[PDB]
Amino acid sequence: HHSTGCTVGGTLNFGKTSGTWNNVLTAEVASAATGGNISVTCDGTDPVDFTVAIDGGERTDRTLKNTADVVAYNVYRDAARTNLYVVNQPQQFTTVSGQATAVPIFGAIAPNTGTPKDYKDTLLVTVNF
Amino acid sequence: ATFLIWPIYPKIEANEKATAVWLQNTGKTDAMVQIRVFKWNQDGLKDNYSEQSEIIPSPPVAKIKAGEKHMLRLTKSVNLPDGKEQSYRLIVDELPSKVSFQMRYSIPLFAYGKGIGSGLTEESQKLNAKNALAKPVLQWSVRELYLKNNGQKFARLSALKTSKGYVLSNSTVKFAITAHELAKTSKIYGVDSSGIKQELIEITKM
Repeated sequence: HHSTGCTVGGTLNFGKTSGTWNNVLTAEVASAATGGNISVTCDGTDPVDFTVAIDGGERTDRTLKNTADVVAYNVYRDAARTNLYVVNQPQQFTTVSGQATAVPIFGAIAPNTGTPKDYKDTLLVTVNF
Repeated sequence: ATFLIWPIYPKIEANEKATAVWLQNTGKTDAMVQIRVFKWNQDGLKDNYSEQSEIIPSPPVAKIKAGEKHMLRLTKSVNLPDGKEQSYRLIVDELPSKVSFQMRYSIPLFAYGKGIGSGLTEESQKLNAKNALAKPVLQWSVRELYLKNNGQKFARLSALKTSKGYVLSNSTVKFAITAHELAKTSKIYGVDSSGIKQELIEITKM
């Protein structure tokens, strides 16, 4: 019997979000070359299934707060942002023997254009085996 | 921070007072974690968690410096009901315009009463060979696809085939779906990883 161990781990900076902006604000935690990312690597020879759920932040609606006004954002599994990390809902992953499975996180903020505005929020990322 | 977690599928046998899970900060920075164990059931076609006094983690809080491997002790308060598999989740909470991430890691934990075991050791294999229900016994039906486990042990299925997640013991779980492919046979097959090696188990129609 081989006991499986797994290595897990291990900030979306949208820039300045004060005032107004006409295009989509983007940030990502998805690649080592982009700054770093979350990944899972297990020591076995069989694939290991696991799940990633992301909550809604400090206010459960995914908004950054000024600490003095909010700004809505969302987190996606996809660069094209077709695959939302819907709040608290599991997202399916699988490992490949001997290789790291990234947990990519792409953040976006819709264009403001009208209604001008530090902004912070914390997301709980739950990895379930 | 970066953590190595071993084992990822811990268990406590009937004759064992405690088990160990190892947490190692394999990163370059120190980390602070909170360790909790919640009871786990699948009543009402949903995963339910609740506070519990049967498995005690030690320590409940730990500062894990870079490189340091820590041993997490999971102790049974008392003996568990005969012939039954208790289900838990071990929760490791990593404590800390920008949105930051807070990591929570959840792994299953199973503990056994007299007469049943994990089947991951010779001792527990010889035990379950005397027990007709010391295994998952899955039935299926279509409403979405329902899986009812009538055995005393959980199933952990990676794929379902028309021809050759978790479903806890004495529990029914719903999956989204292949329905006409379902209504075209009587038995489907599931790849279960609850035991020592991946194996196909027979899933009969309800």
